[PDB]
Amino acid sequence: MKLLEQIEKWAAETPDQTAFVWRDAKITYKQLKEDSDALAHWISSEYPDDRSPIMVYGHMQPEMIINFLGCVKAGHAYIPVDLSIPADRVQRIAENSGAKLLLSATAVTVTDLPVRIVSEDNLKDIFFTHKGNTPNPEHAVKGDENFYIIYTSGPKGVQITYNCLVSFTKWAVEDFNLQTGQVFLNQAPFSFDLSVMDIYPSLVTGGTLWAIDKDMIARPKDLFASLEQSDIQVWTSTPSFAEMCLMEASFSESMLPNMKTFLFCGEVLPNEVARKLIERFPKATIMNTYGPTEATVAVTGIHVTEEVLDQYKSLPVGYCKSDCRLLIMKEDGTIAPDGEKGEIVIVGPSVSVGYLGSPELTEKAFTMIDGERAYKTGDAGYVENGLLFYNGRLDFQIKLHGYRMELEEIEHHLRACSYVEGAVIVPIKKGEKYDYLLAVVVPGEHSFEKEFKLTSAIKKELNERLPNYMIPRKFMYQSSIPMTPNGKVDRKKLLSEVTA
Ligand SMILES: Nc1ncnc2c1ncn2[C@@H]1O[C@H](COP(=O)(O)OP(=O)(O)OP(=O)(O)O)[C@@H](O)[C@H]1O
Ligand SMILES: [Ca+2]
Repeated sequence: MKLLEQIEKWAAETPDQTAFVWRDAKITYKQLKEDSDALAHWISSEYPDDRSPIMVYGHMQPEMIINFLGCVKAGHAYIPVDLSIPADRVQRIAENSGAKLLLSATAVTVTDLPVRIVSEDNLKDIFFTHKGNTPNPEHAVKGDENFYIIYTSGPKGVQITYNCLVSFTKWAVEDFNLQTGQVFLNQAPFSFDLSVMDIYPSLVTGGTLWAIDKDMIARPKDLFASLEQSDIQVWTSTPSFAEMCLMEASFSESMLPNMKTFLFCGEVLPNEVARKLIERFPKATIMNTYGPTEATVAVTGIHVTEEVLDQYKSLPVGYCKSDCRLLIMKEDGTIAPDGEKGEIVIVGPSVSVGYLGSPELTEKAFTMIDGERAYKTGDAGYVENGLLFYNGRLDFQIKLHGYRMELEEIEHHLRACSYVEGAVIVPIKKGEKYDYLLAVVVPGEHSFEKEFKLTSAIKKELNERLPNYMIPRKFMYQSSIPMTPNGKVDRKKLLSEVTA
Protein backbone atom coordinates (compact mmCIF):
# COMPACT_ATOMS: atom_id res chain seq x y z
CA MET A 1 0.00 0.00 0.00
CA LYS A 2 2.20 2.82 1.28
CA LEU A 3 5.13 3.66 -0.98
CA LEU A 4 7.63 2.62 1.68
CA GLU A 5 5.67 -0.54 2.51
CA GLN A 6 5.61 -1.70 -1.11
CA ILE A 7 9.39 -1.25 -1.26
CA GLU A 8 10.06 -2.96 2.07
CA LYS A 9 7.97 -5.89 0.85
CA TRP A 10 10.96 -6.92 -1.25
CA ALA A 11 13.24 -6.74 1.77
CA ALA A 12 11.13 -9.54 3.22
CA GLU A 13 10.38 -11.52 0.06
CA THR A 14 13.73 -11.20 -1.71
CA PRO A 15 16.14 -9.93 0.98
CA ASP A 16 19.25 -11.06 -0.89
CA GLN A 17 18.36 -9.63 -4.29
CA THR A 18 20.53 -6.69 -5.30
CA ALA A 19 18.68 -3.39 -5.08
CA PHE A 20 21.42 -1.07 -6.33
CA VAL A 21 24.87 -1.59 -7.80
CA TRP A 22 27.55 0.89 -8.87
CA ARG A 23 30.74 -0.65 -10.26
CA ASP A 24 31.80 -3.12 -7.56
CA ALA A 25 29.69 -1.56 -4.80
CA LYS A 26 26.32 -3.24 -4.30
CA ILE A 27 23.54 -3.43 -1.74
CA THR A 28 20.69 -5.94 -1.34
CA TYR A 29 17.12 -5.02 -0.42
CA LYS A 30 17.77 -6.44 3.04
CA GLN A 31 20.79 -4.21 3.48
CA LEU A 32 18.90 -1.20 2.08
CA LYS A 33 16.11 -1.55 4.65
CA GLU A 34 18.59 -2.15 7.49
CA ASP A 35 20.87 0.82 6.91
CA SER A 36 17.94 3.05 5.91
CA ASP A 37 16.15 2.09 9.14
CA ALA A 38 19.30 2.76 11.19
CA LEU A 39 19.74 6.20 9.61
CA ALA A 40 16.07 7.18 10.08
CA HIS A 41 16.30 6.06 13.70
CA TRP A 42 19.36 8.30 14.07
CA ILE A 43 17.78 11.29 12.31
CA SER A 44 14.76 10.92 14.57
CA SER A 45 16.99 10.90 17.66
CA GLU A 46 18.96 13.97 16.57
CA TYR A 47 15.94 15.99 15.38
CA PRO A 48 12.98 14.69 17.49
CA ASP A 49 10.19 17.01 16.28
CA ASP A 50 11.98 18.56 13.31
CA ARG A 51 11.05 17.90 9.69
CA SER A 52 13.44 20.21 7.82
CA PRO A 53 14.68 19.05 4.39
CA ILE A 54 17.99 17.16 4.42
CA MET A 55 20.68 17.55 1.76
CA VAL A 56 22.09 14.30 0.35
CA TYR A 57 25.43 14.89 -1.38
CA GLY A 58 27.26 12.57 -3.79
CA HIS A 59 27.11 10.96 -7.22
CA MET A 60 26.25 7.27 -7.78
CA GLN A 61 27.21 5.62 -4.48
CA PRO A 62 24.63 3.16 -3.05
CA GLU A 63 24.58 5.40 0.04
CA MET A 64 22.71 7.98 -2.01
CA ILE A 65 19.67 5.71 -2.07
CA ILE A 66 20.12 4.58 1.53
CA ASN A 67 20.14 8.22 2.63
CA PHE A 68 17.09 9.14 0.53
CA LEU A 69 15.01 6.44 2.22
CA GLY A 70 16.46 7.18 5.64
CA CYS A 71 15.41 10.81 5.35
CA VAL A 72 11.77 10.09 4.42
CA LYS A 73 11.38 7.34 7.03
CA ALA A 74 12.08 9.99 9.67
CA GLY A 75 9.70 12.39 7.94
CA HIS A 76 12.25 14.56 6.16
CA ALA A 77 12.33 15.34 2.47
CA TYR A 78 15.76 14.97 0.89
CA ILE A 79 17.52 17.37 -1.48
CA PRO A 80 19.66 15.45 -4.01
CA VAL A 81 22.94 17.25 -4.71
CA ASP A 82 25.18 15.84 -7.44
CA LEU A 83 28.94 16.39 -7.38
CA SER A 84 28.59 18.22 -10.71
CA ILE A 85 26.45 20.98 -9.21
CA PRO A 86 28.66 24.11 -8.91
CA ALA A 87 29.58 24.96 -5.31
CA ASP A 88 28.00 28.38 -5.73
CA ARG A 89 24.58 26.81 -6.30
CA VAL A 90 25.12 24.29 -3.50
CA GLN A 91 25.77 27.16 -1.12
CA ARG A 92 22.56 28.84 -2.24
CA ILE A 93 20.51 25.66 -1.86
CA ALA A 94 21.86 25.22 1.66
CA GLU A 95 20.45 28.65 2.49
CA ASN A 96 17.30 28.80 0.37
CA SER A 97 16.31 25.50 1.96
CA GLY A 98 16.01 25.62 5.72
CA ALA A 99 18.05 22.41 5.75
CA LYS A 100 19.96 21.80 8.98
CA LEU A 101 21.78 18.66 7.83
CA LEU A 102 23.77 17.30 4.87
CA LEU A 103 24.59 13.60 4.36
CA SER A 104 27.37 12.23 2.11
CA ALA A 105 29.29 8.96 1.87
CA THR A 106 32.16 10.71 0.08
CA ALA A 107 34.20 13.80 1.00
CA VAL A 108 32.27 17.08 0.71
CA THR A 109 34.29 19.63 -1.28
CA VAL A 110 31.97 22.64 -1.15
CA THR A 111 33.33 25.46 1.02
CA ASP A 112 31.86 25.71 4.54
CA LEU A 113 28.06 25.51 4.27
CA PRO A 114 25.50 26.61 6.91
CA VAL A 115 24.52 23.02 7.68
CA ARG A 116 25.72 20.20 9.91
CA ILE A 117 27.82 17.94 7.66
CA VAL A 118 27.71 14.20 8.36
CA SER A 119 30.14 12.50 6.01
CA GLU A 120 32.50 9.66 5.27
CA ASP A 121 33.24 7.73 8.45
CA ASN A 122 30.66 9.77 10.35
CA LEU A 123 27.97 8.33 8.11
CA LYS A 124 29.43 4.83 8.54
CA ASP A 125 29.29 5.22 12.30
CA ILE A 126 25.51 5.77 12.36
CA PHE A 127 24.89 2.59 10.31
CA PHE A 128 26.98 0.73 12.90
CA THR A 129 25.85 2.54 16.06
CA HIS A 130 22.15 2.26 15.16
CA LYS A 131 22.36 -1.13 13.46
CA GLY A 132 19.18 -3.09 14.10
CA ASN A 133 17.19 -0.05 15.19
CA THR A 134 13.94 0.91 13.46
CA PRO A 135 12.14 4.28 13.24
CA ASN A 136 8.59 5.04 14.38
CA PRO A 137 6.41 3.89 11.43
CA GLU A 138 4.30 6.97 12.12
CA HIS A 139 7.10 9.44 11.27
CA ALA A 140 7.28 8.49 7.57
CA VAL A 141 6.53 11.34 5.15
CA LYS A 142 2.91 11.12 4.04
CA GLY A 143 0.09 12.94 2.26
CA ASP A 144 1.05 16.37 1.00
CA GLU A 145 4.31 16.49 2.97
CA ASN A 146 7.47 17.02 0.92
CA PHE A 147 9.22 13.81 -0.13
CA TYR A 148 12.07 15.36 -2.13
CA ILE A 149 13.06 18.79 -3.37
CA ILE A 150 14.89 19.07 -6.67
CA TYR A 151 16.27 22.40 -7.81
CA THR A 152 15.84 23.54 -11.40
CA SER A 153 19.23 24.95 -12.47
CA GLY A 154 18.07 28.34 -13.72
CA PRO A 155 17.68 27.93 -9.05
CA LYS A 156 14.39 27.11 -7.35
CA GLY A 157 13.43 24.15 -5.21
CA VAL A 158 10.57 22.20 -6.72
CA GLN A 159 8.74 20.57 -3.82
CA ILE A 160 7.45 17.09 -4.61
CA THR A 161 5.12 15.55 -2.03
CA TYR A 162 4.39 11.97 -1.07
CA ASN A 163 1.10 12.13 -3.00
CA CYS A 164 2.88 13.63 -6.04
CA LEU A 165 5.43 10.79 -6.16
CA VAL A 166 2.86 8.09 -5.49
CA SER A 167 0.76 9.44 -8.36
CA PHE A 168 3.73 9.33 -10.74
CA THR A 169 5.13 5.96 -9.67
CA LYS A 170 1.81 4.10 -9.81
CA TRP A 171 1.26 5.39 -13.35
CA ALA A 172 4.85 4.60 -14.39
CA VAL A 173 4.66 1.06 -13.03
CA GLU A 174 1.37 0.35 -14.79
CA ASP A 175 1.70 2.12 -18.13
CA PHE A 176 5.36 1.36 -18.79
CA ASN A 177 4.47 -2.32 -18.43
CA LEU A 178 7.20 -3.05 -15.91
CA GLN A 179 7.30 -6.45 -14.20
CA THR A 180 9.38 -7.47 -11.18
CA GLY A 181 13.02 -8.25 -10.45
CA GLN A 182 14.19 -6.37 -13.54
CA VAL A 183 17.54 -4.60 -13.97
CA PHE A 184 17.03 -0.83 -14.37
CA LEU A 185 19.69 1.43 -15.82
CA ASN A 186 20.27 4.68 -13.97
CA GLN A 187 21.94 7.26 -16.17
CA ALA A 188 20.67 10.57 -14.76
CA PRO A 189 22.34 12.10 -11.70
CA PHE A 190 19.97 12.12 -8.73
CA SER A 191 19.84 15.91 -8.95
CA PHE A 192 17.89 15.48 -12.21
CA ASP A 193 14.37 14.11 -11.71
CA LEU A 194 14.66 11.80 -14.70
CA SER A 195 16.37 9.47 -12.22
CA VAL A 196 13.07 9.22 -10.33
CA MET A 197 11.59 7.41 -13.36
CA ASP A 198 13.89 4.46 -12.66
CA ILE A 199 14.58 4.71 -8.92
CA TYR A 200 11.09 4.25 -7.53
CA PRO A 201 9.52 2.00 -10.14
CA SER A 202 12.55 -0.27 -9.60
CA LEU A 203 12.29 -0.25 -5.81
CA VAL A 204 8.52 -0.89 -5.71
CA THR A 205 8.93 -3.78 -8.19
CA GLY A 206 11.97 -5.38 -6.56
CA GLY A 207 14.25 -4.46 -9.43
CA THR A 208 17.99 -3.80 -9.53
CA LEU A 209 19.33 -0.30 -10.18
CA TRP A 210 22.51 -0.45 -12.29
CA ALA A 211 24.26 2.89 -12.07
CA ILE A 212 26.62 4.25 -14.69
CA ASP A 213 28.71 7.20 -13.56
CA LYS A 214 30.25 10.31 -15.09
CA ASP A 215 33.80 8.91 -15.41
CA MET A 216 32.54 5.75 -17.07
CA ILE A 217 30.60 7.88 -19.56
CA ALA A 218 33.81 9.76 -20.36
CA ARG A 219 35.54 6.45 -21.12
CA PRO A 220 33.40 4.72 -23.78
CA LYS A 221 35.32 1.45 -23.41
CA ASP A 222 34.46 1.27 -19.70
CA LEU A 223 30.89 2.39 -20.39
CA PHE A 224 30.19 -0.32 -22.95
CA ALA A 225 31.94 -2.98 -20.86
CA SER A 226 29.56 -2.15 -17.99
CA LEU A 227 26.43 -2.35 -20.14
CA GLU A 228 27.59 -5.74 -21.42
CA GLN A 229 27.79 -7.05 -17.84
CA SER A 230 24.67 -5.19 -16.68
CA ASP A 231 21.98 -7.33 -18.34
CA ILE A 232 19.82 -4.20 -18.21
CA GLN A 233 16.13 -4.77 -19.04
CA VAL A 234 14.65 -1.31 -18.43
CA TRP A 235 16.55 1.62 -19.96
CA THR A 236 15.75 5.11 -18.65
CA SER A 237 17.76 7.96 -20.18
CA THR A 238 17.68 11.20 -22.12
CA PRO A 239 17.48 10.99 -25.91
CA SER A 240 20.99 12.43 -26.22
CA PHE A 241 22.45 9.69 -24.06
CA ALA A 242 20.89 6.93 -26.14
CA GLU A 243 22.02 8.64 -29.33
CA MET A 244 25.64 8.69 -28.12
CA CYS A 245 25.45 4.99 -27.23
CA LEU A 246 24.09 4.51 -30.74
CA MET A 247 27.35 5.82 -32.18
CA GLU A 248 28.92 2.55 -31.00
CA ALA A 249 28.38 -0.33 -33.44
CA SER A 250 28.29 -2.93 -30.66
CA PHE A 251 25.47 -1.14 -28.84
CA SER A 252 22.81 -3.60 -29.91
CA GLU A 253 20.74 -6.59 -28.77
CA SER A 254 24.00 -8.55 -28.66
CA MET A 255 25.24 -6.36 -25.81
CA LEU A 256 21.91 -6.23 -23.94
CA PRO A 257 20.03 -9.41 -24.98
CA ASN A 258 17.36 -8.99 -22.32
CA MET A 259 16.48 -5.38 -23.09
CA LYS A 260 12.72 -5.01 -22.96
CA THR A 261 11.87 -1.36 -22.29
CA PHE A 262 13.31 2.02 -23.30
CA LEU A 263 11.92 5.01 -21.37
CA PHE A 264 12.77 8.51 -22.65
CA CYS A 265 12.11 11.97 -21.21
CA GLY A 266 13.74 15.38 -20.91
CA GLU A 267 14.32 16.32 -24.56
CA VAL A 268 13.00 15.76 -28.06
CA LEU A 269 13.21 12.08 -29.03
CA PRO A 270 14.10 12.10 -32.72
CA ASN A 271 12.05 9.82 -34.94
CA GLU A 272 15.44 8.67 -36.26
CA VAL A 273 16.75 7.63 -32.84
CA ALA A 274 13.68 5.48 -32.17
CA ARG A 275 14.02 3.81 -35.59
CA LYS A 276 17.62 2.86 -34.83
CA LEU A 277 16.63 1.41 -31.46
CA ILE A 278 13.97 -0.82 -32.99
CA GLU A 279 16.51 -2.11 -35.54
CA ARG A 280 19.19 -2.68 -32.90
CA PHE A 281 16.71 -4.05 -30.34
CA PRO A 282 13.76 -5.72 -32.13
CA LYS A 283 12.51 -7.13 -28.81
CA ALA A 284 12.24 -3.82 -26.95
CA THR A 285 9.29 -1.48 -26.37
CA ILE A 286 10.05 2.25 -26.78
CA MET A 287 8.22 4.84 -24.70
CA ASN A 288 8.41 8.60 -25.14
CA THR A 289 7.22 10.70 -22.18
CA TYR A 290 7.02 14.43 -21.43
CA GLY A 291 6.87 16.67 -18.39
CA PRO A 292 8.64 19.36 -16.35
CA THR A 293 10.21 18.75 -12.94
CA GLU A 294 7.40 20.94 -11.57
CA ALA A 295 4.95 18.18 -12.53
CA THR A 296 6.79 15.22 -10.95
CA VAL A 297 8.95 13.87 -13.78
CA ALA A 298 6.43 13.18 -16.53
CA VAL A 299 2.69 13.34 -17.14
CA THR A 300 2.36 12.05 -20.72
CA GLY A 301 3.50 8.85 -22.36
CA ILE A 302 3.13 6.93 -25.58
CA HIS A 303 4.34 3.62 -26.98
CA VAL A 304 6.45 4.53 -30.01
CA THR A 305 5.59 1.74 -32.47
CA GLU A 306 6.40 1.39 -36.16
CA GLU A 307 2.94 2.80 -36.86
CA VAL A 308 3.57 5.87 -34.73
CA LEU A 309 6.95 6.33 -36.44
CA ASP A 310 5.15 6.06 -39.78
CA GLN A 311 2.49 8.72 -39.25
CA TYR A 312 4.44 11.19 -37.12
CA LYS A 313 7.65 12.64 -38.58
CA SER A 314 7.84 14.54 -35.31
CA LEU A 315 6.97 12.12 -32.50
CA PRO A 316 4.08 13.07 -30.18
CA VAL A 317 4.92 13.20 -26.49
CA GLY A 318 1.95 11.20 -25.28
CA TYR A 319 -1.39 10.83 -23.57
CA CYS A 320 -1.84 12.46 -20.15
CA LYS A 321 -2.00 10.21 -17.07
CA SER A 322 -5.64 9.62 -16.13
CA ASP A 323 -5.57 11.43 -12.78
CA CYS A 324 -4.42 14.70 -14.39
CA ARG A 325 -5.43 16.84 -17.37
CA LEU A 326 -3.91 19.26 -19.89
CA LEU A 327 -4.79 22.75 -21.15
CA ILE A 328 -3.34 24.51 -24.19
CA MET A 329 -3.48 28.30 -23.74
CA LYS A 330 -2.98 30.92 -26.44
CA GLU A 331 -2.04 34.64 -26.50
CA ASP A 332 -4.46 35.52 -23.71
CA GLY A 333 -5.51 33.33 -20.79
CA THR A 334 -7.95 31.81 -23.29
CA ILE A 335 -8.02 28.07 -23.96
CA ALA A 336 -6.98 27.05 -27.46
CA PRO A 337 -9.14 24.87 -29.71
CA ASP A 338 -7.69 21.40 -30.17
CA GLY A 339 -5.03 21.44 -32.87
CA GLU A 340 -3.94 25.01 -32.15
CA LYS A 341 -0.56 25.80 -30.64
CA GLY A 342 -0.40 27.44 -27.25
CA GLU A 343 1.37 27.15 -23.91
CA ILE A 344 1.14 23.73 -22.27
CA VAL A 345 -0.46 23.89 -18.80
CA ILE A 346 -0.67 20.91 -16.45
CA VAL A 347 -3.26 20.37 -13.73
CA GLY A 348 -3.66 17.55 -11.24
CA PRO A 349 -2.05 15.64 -8.33
CA SER A 350 1.28 15.44 -10.21
CA VAL A 351 1.71 19.23 -9.99
CA SER A 352 4.15 20.52 -7.38
CA VAL A 353 2.89 22.45 -4.38
CA GLY A 354 5.31 25.16 -5.48
CA TYR A 355 8.87 26.49 -5.32
CA LEU A 356 10.46 26.40 -1.88
CA GLY A 357 10.43 29.86 -0.32
CA SER A 358 9.93 31.56 -3.68
CA PRO A 359 6.54 33.34 -3.46
CA GLU A 360 6.81 35.66 -6.48
CA LEU A 361 8.19 32.85 -8.66
CA THR A 362 5.46 30.40 -7.63
CA GLU A 363 2.66 32.92 -8.19
CA LYS A 364 3.81 33.42 -11.78
CA ALA A 365 3.85 29.76 -12.83
CA PHE A 366 1.62 28.04 -10.28
CA THR A 367 -2.10 28.62 -10.05
CA MET A 368 -5.24 26.98 -8.66
CA ILE A 369 -8.00 25.70 -10.94
CA ASP A 370 -11.19 24.17 -9.57
CA GLY A 371 -9.45 23.35 -6.32
CA GLU A 372 -6.38 21.74 -7.85
CA ARG A 373 -2.86 22.84 -8.65
CA ALA A 374 -1.95 23.94 -12.17
CA TYR A 375 1.42 24.72 -13.72
CA LYS A 376 2.34 26.80 -16.81
CA THR A 377 5.24 24.94 -18.48
CA GLY A 378 6.54 27.68 -20.76
CA ASP A 379 6.39 25.01 -23.47
CA ALA A 380 4.55 25.49 -26.75
CA GLY A 381 2.48 22.59 -28.04
CA TYR A 382 -1.01 21.37 -28.93
CA VAL A 383 -3.39 18.47 -28.42
CA GLU A 384 -5.30 16.31 -30.89
CA ASN A 385 -7.78 13.83 -29.45
CA GLY A 386 -5.98 13.63 -26.11
CA LEU A 387 -2.55 13.23 -27.71
CA LEU A 388 -0.07 15.97 -26.76
CA PHE A 389 2.52 17.29 -29.23
CA TYR A 390 5.61 19.31 -28.30
CA ASN A 391 6.74 22.21 -30.47
CA GLY A 392 9.41 23.85 -28.34
CA ARG A 393 10.26 26.23 -25.50
CA LEU A 394 8.60 29.65 -25.84
CA ASP A 395 11.89 31.10 -24.62
CA PHE A 396 13.68 29.48 -27.57
CA GLN A 397 11.45 31.03 -30.23
CA ILE A 398 13.63 32.79 -32.78
CA LYS A 399 12.50 35.67 -34.96
CA LEU A 400 14.00 36.43 -38.35
CA HIS A 401 12.36 38.49 -41.09
CA GLY A 402 9.56 39.24 -38.65
CA TYR A 403 8.82 35.52 -38.65
CA ARG A 404 8.69 33.44 -35.46
CA MET A 405 10.04 29.88 -35.59
CA GLU A 406 10.59 27.36 -32.75
CA LEU A 407 14.27 26.50 -32.54
CA GLU A 408 13.35 22.86 -31.98
CA GLU A 409 11.40 22.71 -35.24
CA ILE A 410 14.49 23.82 -37.15
CA GLU A 411 16.57 21.15 -35.40
CA HIS A 412 13.94 18.56 -36.30
CA HIS A 413 14.31 19.24 -40.03
CA LEU A 414 18.11 19.49 -39.92
CA ARG A 415 18.25 16.17 -38.08
CA ALA A 416 16.04 14.66 -40.78
CA CYS A 417 18.44 15.44 -43.64
CA SER A 418 20.70 12.85 -45.26
CA TYR A 419 24.29 12.76 -43.94
CA VAL A 420 23.18 14.23 -40.58
CA GLU A 421 23.41 11.99 -37.49
CA GLY A 422 23.22 14.57 -34.73
CA ALA A 423 22.49 18.29 -34.89
CA VAL A 424 21.97 21.46 -32.89
CA ILE A 425 20.99 24.98 -33.91
CA VAL A 426 22.98 27.75 -32.28
CA PRO A 427 21.37 31.16 -32.82
CA ILE A 428 23.89 33.97 -33.28
CA LYS A 429 22.39 37.17 -31.90
CA LYS A 430 23.38 40.75 -32.75
CA GLY A 431 22.18 42.33 -29.53
CA GLU A 432 18.49 41.84 -28.78
CA LYS A 433 17.78 40.62 -32.31
CA TYR A 434 18.71 37.40 -34.10
CA ASP A 435 21.51 37.81 -36.63
CA TYR A 436 21.77 34.32 -38.12
CA LEU A 437 21.69 30.62 -37.27
CA LEU A 438 24.67 28.29 -37.02
CA ALA A 439 24.19 24.56 -37.48
CA VAL A 440 26.44 22.13 -35.61
CA VAL A 441 26.08 18.68 -37.09
CA VAL A 442 27.64 15.26 -36.66
CA PRO A 443 28.19 14.00 -40.20
CA GLY A 444 27.12 10.52 -41.17
CA GLU A 445 28.94 8.35 -43.71
CA HIS A 446 29.56 10.24 -46.95
CA SER A 447 31.97 10.55 -49.88
CA PHE A 448 32.21 14.33 -50.19
CA GLU A 449 35.80 15.37 -50.89
CA LYS A 450 35.41 18.87 -49.47
CA GLU A 451 33.31 20.38 -46.69
CA PHE A 452 31.36 22.80 -48.90
CA LYS A 453 29.96 19.81 -50.78
CA LEU A 454 28.35 18.50 -47.60
CA THR A 455 27.04 21.90 -46.54
CA SER A 456 25.57 22.41 -50.01
CA ALA A 457 23.77 19.07 -49.91
CA ILE A 458 22.22 19.79 -46.50
CA LYS A 459 21.13 23.35 -47.39
CA LYS A 460 19.48 22.16 -50.60
CA GLU A 461 17.49 19.46 -48.81
CA LEU A 462 16.68 21.88 -46.00
CA ASN A 463 15.35 24.33 -48.60
CA GLU A 464 12.60 21.80 -49.31
CA ARG A 465 11.66 21.78 -45.62
CA LEU A 466 12.04 25.36 -44.42
CA PRO A 467 11.71 28.95 -45.64
CA ASN A 468 15.05 30.36 -46.78
CA TYR A 469 15.28 32.72 -43.80
CA MET A 470 15.05 29.70 -41.43
CA ILE A 471 18.02 27.92 -42.99
CA PRO A 472 21.26 28.32 -41.00
CA ARG A 473 23.87 30.42 -42.78
CA LYS A 474 26.85 28.62 -41.24
CA PHE A 475 27.62 24.96 -40.63
CA MET A 476 30.18 23.43 -38.28
CA TYR A 477 31.00 19.73 -38.18
CA GLN A 478 32.22 17.58 -35.30
CA SER A 479 32.25 13.91 -34.34
CA SER A 480 29.89 14.31 -31.38
CA ILE A 481 27.48 16.66 -29.61
CA PRO A 482 28.41 17.61 -26.01
CA MET A 483 26.13 16.65 -23.13
CA THR A 484 25.71 18.30 -19.73
CA PRO A 485 26.16 16.09 -16.67
CA ASN A 486 22.40 15.45 -16.72
CA GLY A 487 22.86 13.96 -20.18
CA LYS A 488 21.23 16.75 -22.18
CA VAL A 489 22.51 18.80 -25.13
CA ASP A 490 25.02 21.31 -23.77
CA ARG A 491 23.70 24.33 -25.69
CA LYS A 492 25.69 26.83 -23.64
CA LYS A 493 28.97 25.03 -24.26
CA LEU A 494 28.25 25.06 -27.98
CA LEU A 495 27.33 28.76 -28.01
CA SER A 496 30.58 29.46 -26.17
CA GLU A 497 32.88 27.73 -28.65
CA VAL A 498 31.05 29.20 -31.66
CA THR A 499 31.11 32.69 -30.16
CA ALA A 500 34.87 32.38 -29.60
N1 LIG B 1 9.54 14.20 -24.37
C1 LIG B 1 9.98 15.48 -24.47
N2 LIG B 1 10.13 16.05 -25.75
C2 LIG B 1 10.60 17.39 -25.89
N3 LIG B 1 10.91 18.16 -24.82
C3 LIG B 1 10.74 17.54 -23.55
C4 LIG B 1 10.29 16.24 -23.34
N4 LIG B 1 10.26 16.01 -22.01
C5 LIG B 1 10.66 17.08 -21.39
N5 LIG B 1 10.98 18.08 -22.33
C6 LIG B 1 11.43 19.35 -22.09
O1 LIG B 1 12.20 19.42 -20.87
C7 LIG B 1 11.60 20.42 -19.95
C8 LIG B 1 11.62 19.95 -18.70
O2 LIG B 1 13.07 19.75 -18.26
P1 LIG B 1 13.56 20.02 -16.69
O3 LIG B 1 12.37 20.19 -15.83
O4 LIG B 1 14.35 18.80 -16.21
O5 LIG B 1 14.51 21.34 -16.57
P2 LIG B 1 14.85 22.29 -17.85
O6 LIG B 1 13.69 23.10 -18.17
O7 LIG B 1 15.22 21.46 -19.01
O8 LIG B 1 16.08 23.25 -17.50
P3 LIG B 1 16.01 24.30 -16.26
O9 LIG B 1 16.37 23.60 -15.04
O10 LIG B 1 16.98 25.42 -16.49
O11 LIG B 1 14.68 24.83 -16.15
C9 LIG B 1 10.13 20.62 -20.46
O12 LIG B 1 9.61 21.83 -20.04
C10 LIG B 1 10.27 20.33 -21.99
O13 LIG B 1 10.70 21.64 -22.69
CA1 LIG C 1 12.23 24.48 -16.87
